[PDB]
Amino acid sequence: RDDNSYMYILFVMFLFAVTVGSLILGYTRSRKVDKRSDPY
Amino acid sequence: RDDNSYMYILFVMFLFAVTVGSLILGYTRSRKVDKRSDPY
Amino acid sequence: ELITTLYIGFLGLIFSSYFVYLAEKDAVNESGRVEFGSYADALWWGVVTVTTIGYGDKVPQTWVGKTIASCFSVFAISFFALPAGILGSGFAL
Amino acid sequence: THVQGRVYNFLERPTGWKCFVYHFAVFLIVLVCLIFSVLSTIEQYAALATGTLFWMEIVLVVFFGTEYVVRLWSAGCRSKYVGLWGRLRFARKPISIIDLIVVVASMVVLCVGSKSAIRGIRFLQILRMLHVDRQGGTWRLLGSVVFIHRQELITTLYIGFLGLIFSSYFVYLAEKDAVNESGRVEFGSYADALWWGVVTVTTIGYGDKVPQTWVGKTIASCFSVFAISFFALPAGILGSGFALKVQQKQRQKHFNRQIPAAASLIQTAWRCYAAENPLREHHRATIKVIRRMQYFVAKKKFQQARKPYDIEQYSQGHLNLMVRIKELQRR
Amino acid sequence: THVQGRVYNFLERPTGWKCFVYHFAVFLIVLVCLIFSVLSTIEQYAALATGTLFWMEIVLVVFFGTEYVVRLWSAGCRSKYVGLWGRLRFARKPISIIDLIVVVASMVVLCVGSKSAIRGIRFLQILRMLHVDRQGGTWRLLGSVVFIHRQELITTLYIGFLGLIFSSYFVYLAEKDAVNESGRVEFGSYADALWWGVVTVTTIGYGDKVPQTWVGKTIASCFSVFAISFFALPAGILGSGFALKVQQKQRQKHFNRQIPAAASLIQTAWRCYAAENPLREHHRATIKVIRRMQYFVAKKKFQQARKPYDIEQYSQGHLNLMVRIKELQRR
Amino acid sequence: IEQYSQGHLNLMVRIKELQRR
Amino acid sequence: TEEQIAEFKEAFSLFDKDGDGTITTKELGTVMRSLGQNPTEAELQDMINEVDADGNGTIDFPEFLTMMARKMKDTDSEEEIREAFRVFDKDGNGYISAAELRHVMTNLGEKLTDEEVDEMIREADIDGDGQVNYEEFVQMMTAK
Ligand SMILES: [Ca+2]
Ligand SMILES: [Ca+2]
Repeated sequence: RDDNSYMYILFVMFLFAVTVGSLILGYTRSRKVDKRSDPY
Repeated sequence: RDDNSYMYILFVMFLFAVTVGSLILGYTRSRKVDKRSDPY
Repeated sequence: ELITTLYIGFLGLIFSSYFVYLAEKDAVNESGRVEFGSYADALWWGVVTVTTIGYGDKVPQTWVGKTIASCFSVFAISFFALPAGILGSGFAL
Repeated sequence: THVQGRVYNFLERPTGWKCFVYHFAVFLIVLVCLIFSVLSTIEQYAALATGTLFWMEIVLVVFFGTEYVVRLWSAGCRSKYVGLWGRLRFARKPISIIDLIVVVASMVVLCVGSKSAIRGIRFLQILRMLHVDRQGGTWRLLGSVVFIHRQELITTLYIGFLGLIFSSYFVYLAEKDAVNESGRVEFGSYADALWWGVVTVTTIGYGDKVPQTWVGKTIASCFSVFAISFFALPAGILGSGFALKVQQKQRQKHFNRQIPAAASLIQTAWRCYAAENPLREHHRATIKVIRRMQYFVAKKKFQQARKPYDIEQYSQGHLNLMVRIKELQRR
Repeated sequence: THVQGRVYNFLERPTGWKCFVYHFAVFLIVLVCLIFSVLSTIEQYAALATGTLFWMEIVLVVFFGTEYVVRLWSAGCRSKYVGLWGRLRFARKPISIIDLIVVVASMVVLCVGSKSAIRGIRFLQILRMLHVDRQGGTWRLLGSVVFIHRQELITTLYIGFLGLIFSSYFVYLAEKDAVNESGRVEFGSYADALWWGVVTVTTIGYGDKVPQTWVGKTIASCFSVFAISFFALPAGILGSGFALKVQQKQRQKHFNRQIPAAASLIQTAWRCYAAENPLREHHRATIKVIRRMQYFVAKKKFQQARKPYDIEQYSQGHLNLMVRIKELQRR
Repeated sequence: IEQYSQGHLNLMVRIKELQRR
Repeated sequence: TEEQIAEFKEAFSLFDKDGDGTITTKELGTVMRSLGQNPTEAELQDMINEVDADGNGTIDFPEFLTMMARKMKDTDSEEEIREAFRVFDKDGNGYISAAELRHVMTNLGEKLTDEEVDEMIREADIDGDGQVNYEEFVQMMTAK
């Protein structure tokens, strides 16, 4: 019986959106994007 | 049948009280509580 | 580190194996018996699923309890699998 | 102030052999009052939980209702907050926000049940385990080891949750209409196939849902190996991270010991040189004894401040290097 | 060019507090449009997924069909590719090959269903999770940690798969003809005994197939211990490998900070010496103020470029060694 | 694993410049 | 030092365009812009953040005199400039060629003019070889 079965798809996509929402914040808050300027 | 079913709640709260009784002994036997006196 | 992770894991086991019992206090199996009858049944389940045994005698049937089992599964399987790595460094050192 | 500054060391951040007896034999009162509160739901041991347990709960909330006010009144011995308006930021400390919720909510539940009622006592009796572990010294470790290792944890949880979202959909496409050995269909919806994904990605393996069609068993095999690795990763990650932070506290805790014993030598050696000028003569005849006497005690304390290191054999990269510079320096 | 060079920083490799709001509240539109797309297969919540979900999908493919063309037109601000023929190698970037497949295939499926049809929307709605994580900064970590550790991974997968191929054949020879407690035969073929091998070598233990004959239980015991170790190995291997690569990026990211602050000191000290020769006199009376003024700012920046290291207590092998050479050097 | 000079960064140079004096 | 401690205070309050005892950090962003610099306000607030050790922003030389009373030539600021060469050193010895010194001079930090960086390595490459040694430069920076 699927009584509260929306809760599981509410939960797992939430815990995936959290682990994505710290991966886009981890590149928004990045400092520079210079590809080849490090060893020069 | 819950014949000796007090033993499980006797056991798990015992193994939680052990792991708490080494966390309060770990701060009772601490040496000092000076918050900001380390790098000065 | 051992006292820390056993305290966190046993706190997660004491807490989240009570919400399953509140979500599964009156619900029958596929074979006519009730799994989570008492708190001790739900705690046997907590120890069993916190150490990743998964016997299969007690699985939460209501769809509220499966979500709590998922959350507590990941977030306490990590803290109970910790001391293997800790003592593995400590024996080779 | 001495009638109040000692209580702040007796209740919060406590120290001394009787503070353990206070703050542990309160916890061994909460524990018995929880075991007896939760041996009532066994339906055969329920006779033990009589009304004296309820009155032992109301005297417990009587005890905590003045314990919180004692710790509130004994809070003004702090430089961070003073008086009465300052002490509100003492009640921002989340262990105190937890404690206030505990005492007032348990009091409110006990009032309405005395004029599903007894069920609310179980949650607000489980919550009193958390408030006797003072100082938050455990969660500060974990909340910093997770923050140091945010990159690898976010990476492996993203890869594991992507494998769980993807490959627990192919099983549902392979097992949408197939019955069990007992006449029911296991993978009825997507949520059943995802319950399966979480369960088999953390290696539980309950056994309620096993894929029956031979297409789904192959996908279960592939996703089993290639995501059990990425979900077993954070155990090793936090296992390194916990044993590397306590060794980073046993560096600075030894460096906090080294400094007052590297002060007690220089401040005493200047005293030992100041023998020229601090009947006023025979009083100076005695101080030359004590300025040479305590200097040797300070000398012993400084050599006991660096020679016991801690994992005390960490000179195994620089064995001869500490001497091979000094003997060169003497030439 | 300024009407196009800013869009390339707004869509790809984005930065700034509103780029998070753009690239996250697009992902929080894909997520709701997936949850509502997959709450339709529950057979009891299927009434929620009405045709407005389909039109919210066609306006979504309308949005992405111009999003891809905006990112294509804003690609000419790159030295790697220019114009129109050069921009084809921008479409070799596999996140863009994934995105093009997503937008065109979802458009094609929506066209034929508007003149198993709705089932294809689920896969091409799961695929839109991958294309909003830009830059591929997660897979570049894993594809290099696996490549650094190729030897140990190939070794333990070879040993574990050899133990699985070997010892899940002896179980089938020990259990080829034996019935369950319920009248069926578990290990009927080799594939059943191998499903068992993968399942018990990764410590799932579903419980559908347990060897019943007492010869097979011994082999299951032996192969259980001696291959559970070799399949639990890569968790620890990649756990070291992930925490060792982020520390190898926080070396070079600090070394990229040290160089312009080790340039701003020398280039300013030469300016501070060039006070002799850069009414033309009182204009030179003011520059001696500023060449001494900004030199101290550069001096503060250089000492802030080396003293904050990062795991900042890494001087614990060379505590006295950085000073014991310099005091020797002063003599 | 090519960044293993992170304990002896200045130590390979701080002996040689002393040796030149 | 007795001959410079008087006329320096005429240039000290010269940025405020008045007679007040003020270093005029708010007016320094106009004075340096009139000189031809025009910095941002973030670097302008960073100037008196470490230049003025008092902390206000405009001073009657407690540290504006101490900025003058810091010669930057003794052994307390002669090793810190010598460490700046050591970030660029490859294979020891202070190998730095004229091409590499021109590469690092015109590219990073606060860049010099080409008429400055072209003749900067001239007195440090008197032998004409591919090694502008740091000791030949800090000897020229010994009077800096
Ligand atoms: Ca002023
Ligand atoms: Ca001031």
